Amino acid sequence: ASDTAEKAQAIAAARNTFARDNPVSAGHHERARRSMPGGNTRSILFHRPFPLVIAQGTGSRFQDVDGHAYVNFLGEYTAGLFGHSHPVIRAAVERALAVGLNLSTQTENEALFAEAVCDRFPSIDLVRFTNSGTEANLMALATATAITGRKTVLAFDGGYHGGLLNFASGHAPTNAPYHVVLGVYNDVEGTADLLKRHGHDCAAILVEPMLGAGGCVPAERAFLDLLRAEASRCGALLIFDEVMTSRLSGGGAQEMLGISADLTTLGKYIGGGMSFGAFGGRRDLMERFDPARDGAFAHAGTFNNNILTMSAGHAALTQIYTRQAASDLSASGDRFRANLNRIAVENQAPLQFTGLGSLGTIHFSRAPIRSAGDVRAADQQLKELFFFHMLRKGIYLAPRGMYALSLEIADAGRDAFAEALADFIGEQRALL
Amino acid sequence: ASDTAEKAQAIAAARNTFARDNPVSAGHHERARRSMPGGNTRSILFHRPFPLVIAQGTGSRFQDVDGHAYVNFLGEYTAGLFGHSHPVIRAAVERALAVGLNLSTQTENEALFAEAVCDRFPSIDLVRFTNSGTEANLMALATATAITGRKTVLAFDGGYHGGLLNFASGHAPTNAPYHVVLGVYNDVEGTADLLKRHGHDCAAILVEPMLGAGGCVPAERAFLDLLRAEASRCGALLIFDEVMTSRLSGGGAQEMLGISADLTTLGKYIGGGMSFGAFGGRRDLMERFDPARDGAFAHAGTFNNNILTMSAGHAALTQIYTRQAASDLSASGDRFRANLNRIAVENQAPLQFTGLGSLGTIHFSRAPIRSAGDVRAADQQLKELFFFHMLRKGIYLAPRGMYALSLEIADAGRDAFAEALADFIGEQRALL
Ligand SMILES: *Cc1c(COP(=O)(O)O)cnc(C)c1O
Ligand SMILES: *Cc1c(COP(=O)(O)O)cnc(C)c1O
Repeated sequence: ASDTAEKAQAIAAARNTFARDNPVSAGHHERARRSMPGGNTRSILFHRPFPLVIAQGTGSRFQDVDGHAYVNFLGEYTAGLFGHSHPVIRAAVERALAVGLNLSTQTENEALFAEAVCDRFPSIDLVRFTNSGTEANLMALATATAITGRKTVLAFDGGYHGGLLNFASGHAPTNAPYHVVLGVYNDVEGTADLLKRHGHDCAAILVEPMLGAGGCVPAERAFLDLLRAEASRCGALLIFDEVMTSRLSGGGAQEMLGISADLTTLGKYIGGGMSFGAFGGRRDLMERFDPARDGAFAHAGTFNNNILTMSAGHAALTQIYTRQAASDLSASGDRFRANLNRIAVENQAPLQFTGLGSLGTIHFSRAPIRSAGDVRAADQQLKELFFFHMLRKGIYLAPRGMYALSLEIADAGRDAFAEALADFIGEQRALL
Repeated sequence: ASDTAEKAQAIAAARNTFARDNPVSAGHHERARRSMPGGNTRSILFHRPFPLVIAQGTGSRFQDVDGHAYVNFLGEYTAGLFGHSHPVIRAAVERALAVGLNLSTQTENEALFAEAVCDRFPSIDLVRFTNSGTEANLMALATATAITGRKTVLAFDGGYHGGLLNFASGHAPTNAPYHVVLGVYNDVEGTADLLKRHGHDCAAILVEPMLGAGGCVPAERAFLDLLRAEASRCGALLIFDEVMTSRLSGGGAQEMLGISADLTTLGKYIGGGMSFGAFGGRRDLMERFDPARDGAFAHAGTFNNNILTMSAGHAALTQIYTRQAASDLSASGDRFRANLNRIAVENQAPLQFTGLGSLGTIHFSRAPIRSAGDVRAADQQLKELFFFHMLRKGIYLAPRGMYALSLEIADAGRDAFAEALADFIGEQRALL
């Protein structure tokens, strides 16, 4: 996928149309720049020429400050599973307020939520709550390094484990300075080599069962089988980062695969749209945090047990996104992704959607997408054009071309997405 | 302060009375142990024989599951500034729900909140939001290490900077493996020596202007003057962890001191009781996160800009805890602490309360409390007895003897606290 002047000119024109369409968002951006770096507090939300500012949303719909309406296919990078105004989440928030905020003590609600997590995730015997997936993964590494007394962590290029463990572009100088060795996702022979070299000092292997932010790239069974066998052989803890993949069945990727990680990290939708993360796993590892134990590890955090997350999360798992709901949404998402790919094939379009269940990302290539290198080698210019095209069609998804279907997406939204994809292929024929 | 058998017997009896008083909390604990390590998800909430479970609370009051009522002097370790059911916070939550949850985009609300932070904190030119003080301090270290290209961080024994940077008991194997050198809090000559040895590779000095969790121990001006002069001299970033101290005036400890840190971390009450943290500081440091810049640092995080925190936090700073409110509460807290100390002096009690403004901790010693070593050397057995005594009197504060006055504490609560302290001194005369 080589950059062309024609594609760059098309991007320039699309950015210009977006800018002309959205002068109020542009004004907001100039003001926001005065208080936050680049008017930004979450890097992924920025895109050129400037990001949209949204005024309000209900269900699957939102409206920008210029008055334009969209269907939200982004769904908060998988956290926004309930849409913008779910009545059961609202009711949980109301119940939480009636219990009381900042009670400075435990409530029964945290235990009920923990039970709901333990009931449905087959390798989580005990769990602790954090305030983000970033904290969950940090605590999983804290656990593995403290238990094993080892320092080396095996992770994968393209892997994303939060703001301090971001390997989406390889090593980053802002990452917490764990001794991380990066392998290639899905590369069996290369990873086997790394584990022979490093296994002796390996505290943990940290891996998503599908690269999420890194392109909705499913792990192959052979790759995960290697990690499970070698973690056990060398005495490293296998950590499955299921922050995104947990939604894929009642029991996440582990239920689907019949493979158990030693620790599992969770985040995003499970707190019902409230701040949330969790790390859990084997009883004998997690019991090291029992505060009554001699030599207990400490896991602090002011908002860990906050009543809003405990209430909304329990509702999310037991009242809304039940195990059957997870199966249904994943089957719905599979049919959706298949339809998009069918549209590509029918039109001889050099593009595909990868992913699992209700999660997907477009890639402008028909080569196998198996690692971060494959994702990067696909056409990035067409990817940007696709984002702006979908916006003009009233469809909002990630700038990077990822959707994550919420429970509020229905036939009308799915049809509109499919139609807009067909229109993109037609209108951009010269560039494809 | 030496352990005696008499004091241990008194602790045994107090624990037994607590247990007899609270069989329903005891039942909850046994069940909670099945899903969370030690039935716990936040280490500080555990105490022997078991912790209370709270059923509900409004204002400054709460009720445990056995039906006992208390005045909450803990105030969520300073986060619970608004009490359990503040109507202005409720209204902000309602407004947030009307805007919409998980909108997957920026709203104007994040910019308004950032402006409110920048307006009142005199050294914060630009700010970014995180989901906890733990994340804020981690991002401050990420910033300092990435900008300077250096690895060494100077922090202080007794210092607490979140779940991955906990030095309350010195080094901990679960802390993120930053190269941290620990000094003695308030030790000018010792710290000067460390900075001569380490200043060349010092990325940052990380310090609370008052040890919070570590005993409400004010920093002396000479100590902070050393840190500011030496950070500037060697090119390390001075980071003031104001997660607790920010409440002490309109502009936190920095306004009071007339000393500016290079970066400031914030947390706890500023998000209005919602999940919250922030790091901010000098424009030229923070602009490194402008996503439009060549070589921009990334700062991710799903819930950074969540509408509940943006709304409630803006309300917290502009509608409730204004700069004048901060001055008034700190003066109120000073009068309160002075009254407690007066009661000690009047009764020849070998105890004191240290702190600033509306924050205080009891120490069973009349020696100067200037460092973590002083805190640890004070009588820990009387400290535990004090906690149980206050509970029996319907007064709830931290097991470690810390209070953090909320805006809902009034004359009745303050009088009851003072009375219960006098009663403790009288009833425990044999042990004092
Ligand atoms: C979003 C995400 C995280 C981080 O969670 P925040 O709550 O820190 O965004 C970690 N891992 C994966 C796989 C994620 O997708
Ligand atoms: C509570 C606290 C933190 C951590 O904040 P969480 O939101 O991570 O509890 C960090 N620093 C200080 C000084 C604190 O008091």
